[PDB]
Amino acid sequence: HITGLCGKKQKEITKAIKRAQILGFMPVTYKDPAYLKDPKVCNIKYRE
Amino acid sequence: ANHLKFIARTVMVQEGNVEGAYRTLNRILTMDGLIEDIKRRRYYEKPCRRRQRESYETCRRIYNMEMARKINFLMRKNRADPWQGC
Amino acid sequence: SFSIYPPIPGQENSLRWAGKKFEEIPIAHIKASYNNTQIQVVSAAHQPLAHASCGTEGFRNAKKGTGIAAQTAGIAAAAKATGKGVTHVRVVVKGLGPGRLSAIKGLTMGGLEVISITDNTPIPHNGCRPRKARRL
Amino acid sequence: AHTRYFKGGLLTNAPLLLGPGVRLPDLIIFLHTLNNVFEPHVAVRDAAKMNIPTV
Amino acid sequence: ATPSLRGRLARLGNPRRPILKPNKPLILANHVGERRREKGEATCITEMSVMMACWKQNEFRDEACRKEIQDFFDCASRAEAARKMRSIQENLGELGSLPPKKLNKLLHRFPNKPHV
Amino acid sequence: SRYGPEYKDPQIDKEYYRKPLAEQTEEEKYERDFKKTQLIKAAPATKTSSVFEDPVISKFTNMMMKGGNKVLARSLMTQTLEAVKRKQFAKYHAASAEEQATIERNPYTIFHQALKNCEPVIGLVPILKGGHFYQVPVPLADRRRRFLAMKWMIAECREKKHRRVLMPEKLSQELLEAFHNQGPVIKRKHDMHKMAEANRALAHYRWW
RNA sequence: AGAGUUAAAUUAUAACUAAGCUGUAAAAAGCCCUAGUUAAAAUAAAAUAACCCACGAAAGUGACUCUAAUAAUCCUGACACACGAUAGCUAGGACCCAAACUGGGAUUAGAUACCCCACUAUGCCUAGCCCUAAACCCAAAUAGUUACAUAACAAAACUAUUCGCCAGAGUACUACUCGCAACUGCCUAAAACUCAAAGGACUUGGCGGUGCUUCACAUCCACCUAGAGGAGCCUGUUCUA
Ligand SMILES: [Mg+2]
Ligand SMILES: [Mg+2]
Ligand SMILES: [Mg+2]
Ligand SMILES: [Mg+2]
Ligand SMILES: [Mg+2]
Ligand SMILES: [Mg+2]
Ligand SMILES: [Mg+2]
Ligand SMILES: [Mg+2]
Ligand SMILES: [Mg+2]
Ligand SMILES: [Mg+2]
Ligand SMILES: [Mg+2]
Ligand SMILES: [Mg+2]
Ligand SMILES: [Mg+2]
Ligand SMILES: [Mg+2]
Ligand SMILES: [Mg+2]
Ligand SMILES: [Mg+2]
Ligand SMILES: [Mg+2]
Ligand SMILES: [Mg+2]
Ligand SMILES: [Mg+2]
Ligand SMILES: [Mg+2]
Ligand SMILES: [Mg+2]
Ligand SMILES: [Mg+2]
Ligand SMILES: [Mg+2]
Ligand SMILES: [Mg+2]
Ligand SMILES: [Mg+2]
Ligand SMILES: [Mg+2]
Ligand SMILES: [Mg+2]
Ligand SMILES: [Mg+2]
Ligand SMILES: [Mg+2]
Ligand SMILES: [Mg+2]
Ligand SMILES: [Mg+2]
Ligand SMILES: [Mg+2]
Ligand SMILES: [Mg+2]
Ligand SMILES: [Mg+2]
Ligand SMILES: [Mg+2]
Ligand SMILES: [Mg+2]
Ligand SMILES: [Mg+2]
Ligand SMILES: [Mg+2]
Ligand SMILES: [Mg+2]
Ligand SMILES: [Mg+2]
Ligand SMILES: [Mg+2]
Ligand SMILES: [Mg+2]
Ligand SMILES: [Mg+2]
Ligand SMILES: [Mg+2]
Ligand SMILES: [Mg+2]
Repeated sequence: HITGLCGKKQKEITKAIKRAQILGFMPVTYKDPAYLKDPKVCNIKYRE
Repeated sequence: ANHLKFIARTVMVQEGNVEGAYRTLNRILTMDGLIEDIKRRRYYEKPCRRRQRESYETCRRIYNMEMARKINFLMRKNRADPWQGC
Repeated sequence: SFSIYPPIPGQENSLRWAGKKFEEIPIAHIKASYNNTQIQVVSAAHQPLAHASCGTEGFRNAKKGTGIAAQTAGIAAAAKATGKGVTHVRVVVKGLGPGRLSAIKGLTMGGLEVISITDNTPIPHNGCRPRKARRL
Repeated sequence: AHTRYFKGGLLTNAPLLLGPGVRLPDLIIFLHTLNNVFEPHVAVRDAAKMNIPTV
Repeated sequence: ATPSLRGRLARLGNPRRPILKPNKPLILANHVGERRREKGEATCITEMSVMMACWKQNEFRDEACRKEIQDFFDCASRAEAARKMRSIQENLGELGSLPPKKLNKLLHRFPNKPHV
Repeated sequence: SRYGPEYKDPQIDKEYYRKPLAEQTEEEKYERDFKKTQLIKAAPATKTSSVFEDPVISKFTNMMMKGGNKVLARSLMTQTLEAVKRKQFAKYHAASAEEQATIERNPYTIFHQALKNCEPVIGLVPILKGGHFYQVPVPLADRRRRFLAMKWMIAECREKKHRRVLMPEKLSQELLEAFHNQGPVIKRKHDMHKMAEANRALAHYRWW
């Protein structure tokens, strides 16, 4: 409901996130600082 | 604990107002359903007791979305009526 | 684009309170438990400069859980920390409890400054089995 | 013409509603088969019950 | 987006096995849930314990501190004004939505059809 | 309550009516007042437009009454204002010029200063939780506390004087000792505040 | 089904700091070889993704990677054959956490419980059993159709081919039998006796120490005033006389 992807692409995104985390490509507990300023895909507005 | 500290769930005050900051924070942790999970992991819940909660929550969200939906779709006809006292 | 909250460990950013980098500013560890709140202000080098509890504050088994006692440990903690010369604090709140907001305003109320608020709450990704729920 | 809220027993119970004895419409004509809650309008069923033709 | 109602429930046609077990049938009900009245907090506590500090240090002479007291009574007056205003505030609703009555006439204009 | 809801209260003050021409919203207000055909209450017999009545004195007087005697209470109040007045004369004529600048010989401002000083700031209400009654700190509205002070004064001087001691004398004593904060009335006020502090945590029990 | 791997947490155990820490509606007990912070393996368990609806015959299966791998040119089918959650048994390991039990503490007329504190078998791995669940989606399998049609409710109503099962209620997941690595077990399963019912759904009330809204105006709480219950005496009951 946020990303807005098909089932396939969501599942691949997720399997991918996990696989990037345990092998050591990506941090688990936060977004990497470098990428905080990237383009914004999602529909979440945190700050109001 | 093995990740770099202070990068996780951090918000820094701007213009010295602490209260509003803590508010933004709690809004976040609530956005992700972290508060929920904390209050939930205070105690255990057996798996049965869990699937019950799941289904209930889902039915409730369906009814909600639907209700909100008929509400907002009907929002047009709530204006002052044309034909009154025919 | 002003005051983006997460200052990076990289040196790309220069912002100084009391001249010190964000990394040099002494921490305040606030544990808020359903039954208690205890504040410890520590150096960036992790040597404790202050410790104050609701039970070290003059309260007892029940009311020590309350928010009044949280702002109360807040003030005396901020004063014993002030005496050793700490102006600023970046805060980390361990636990979701009665004394969270109360002690966090209670620090600034005892004449201490707050800059960062982060949350370190234990969040099992499914580690240990928590104790049984209570009605049973 | 009856264009208005339709009192439930109008055709079914005429003598009490309309008068001590009364003659009833020989022909009903509907410009809509619905009432504002989108149900079949009563008078369909009622006329049908009352041996009256309807157009 | 609405969570799919496809294949979830237990029916005689269903090849799969139940996802959702509904407590009550899922139908949009004609009425709407009424306004849920909010609870109260403990108001003015800050000036309360501020003045408690003021008294435990001053040996309980009120004359020693005029200020804490006055801010405490200004706070109590703010809370009373807040209670009267929250009583006459019934026009509140959700502010951008409608009060439950108007919703209910609105829906009893366009009901949902279980029957026929 | 022989009056319907229709009957508005009498405004007994002479000064409001005598000087109408400088106020716009007030001219509008008492115009809307008497133009509406408002049935207006018969003004009370106890209240008078007299320049010598203080509704504070009025209510302490009333609160001191027993049975149907307005007379006996009006007299005991006369004798108390009298005892305070003449006693302040006795303290004034035995003193030195500095203290002849300091001392207050007005029993009226001594009364208002005896009640303003005796007034407890917070007061306790019992709340039932988990089967226990806790006394919790409550912020109080002005009038309740006014009542509190007056009642305490009356109660004390009815209670703790010896049988030869007259009422107005004792009340003059406690009025004067309340002026300077050293009488048992402010002791009750201070025990109110001490008990208000010991339990202050429980103020989180307060839902209003 | 293997083989390897570990992200957050927890804990050993050290170093600083504080004397308290834990716990409930409220308290005690308990621990102060305790708590906070900083460090850290082993075991266990697998946030979020999931508002998804895949896989497996069912039980089941949602941390990571790879190897092996999902019967049948496909109707039905047993007491035969192979499976089967939890708990349980046997032997060998494991033990952060949880926890029957037991022991303290409260709660109480009592509390063998609800509430707190410990702590064990026990959940975990390897081999072997035990073969039971509300093992339920209480809806048999395989073709079909939406034609006829509403006992009631609920998952609308039916044909066709099957296989399993049901002859009042108890007695009874019982007594006897047979078989089974069980020997307080499982399976299969009666009768004497007793009753005139037992049951499914439903309707109206009444009630609910259920939830929600709005109230009580001398009225429940908060608040105001004056009394009763103690004394003498008047008068009415109740016992004795
Ligand atoms: Mg650590
Ligand atoms: Mg780790
Ligand atoms: Mg969820
Ligand atoms: Mg999980
Ligand atoms: Mg049970
Ligand atoms: Mg399947
Ligand atoms: Mg149900
Ligand atoms: Mg294995
Ligand atoms: Mg540790
Ligand atoms: Mg509690
Ligand atoms: Mg003890
Ligand atoms: Mg989930
Ligand atoms: Mg599923
Ligand atoms: Mg293969
Ligand atoms: Mg196959
Ligand atoms: Mg098949
Ligand atoms: Mg077959
Ligand atoms: Mg088994
Ligand atoms: Mg076992
Ligand atoms: Mg063993
Ligand atoms: Mg063990
Ligand atoms: Mg070990
Ligand atoms: Mg343990
Ligand atoms: Mg016991
Ligand atoms: Mg009892
Ligand atoms: Mg109970
Ligand atoms: Mg242990
Ligand atoms: Mg197992
Ligand atoms: Mg099952
Ligand atoms: Mg079921
Ligand atoms: Mg199932
Ligand atoms: Mg069955
Ligand atoms: Mg049955
Ligand atoms: Mg079959
Ligand atoms: Mg057919
Ligand atoms: Mg019927
Ligand atoms: Mg039989
Ligand atoms: Mg059985
Ligand atoms: Mg048997
Ligand atoms: Mg056999
Ligand atoms: Mg009464
Ligand atoms: Mg009553
Ligand atoms: Mg009496
Ligand atoms: Mg008596
Ligand atoms: Mg007799």
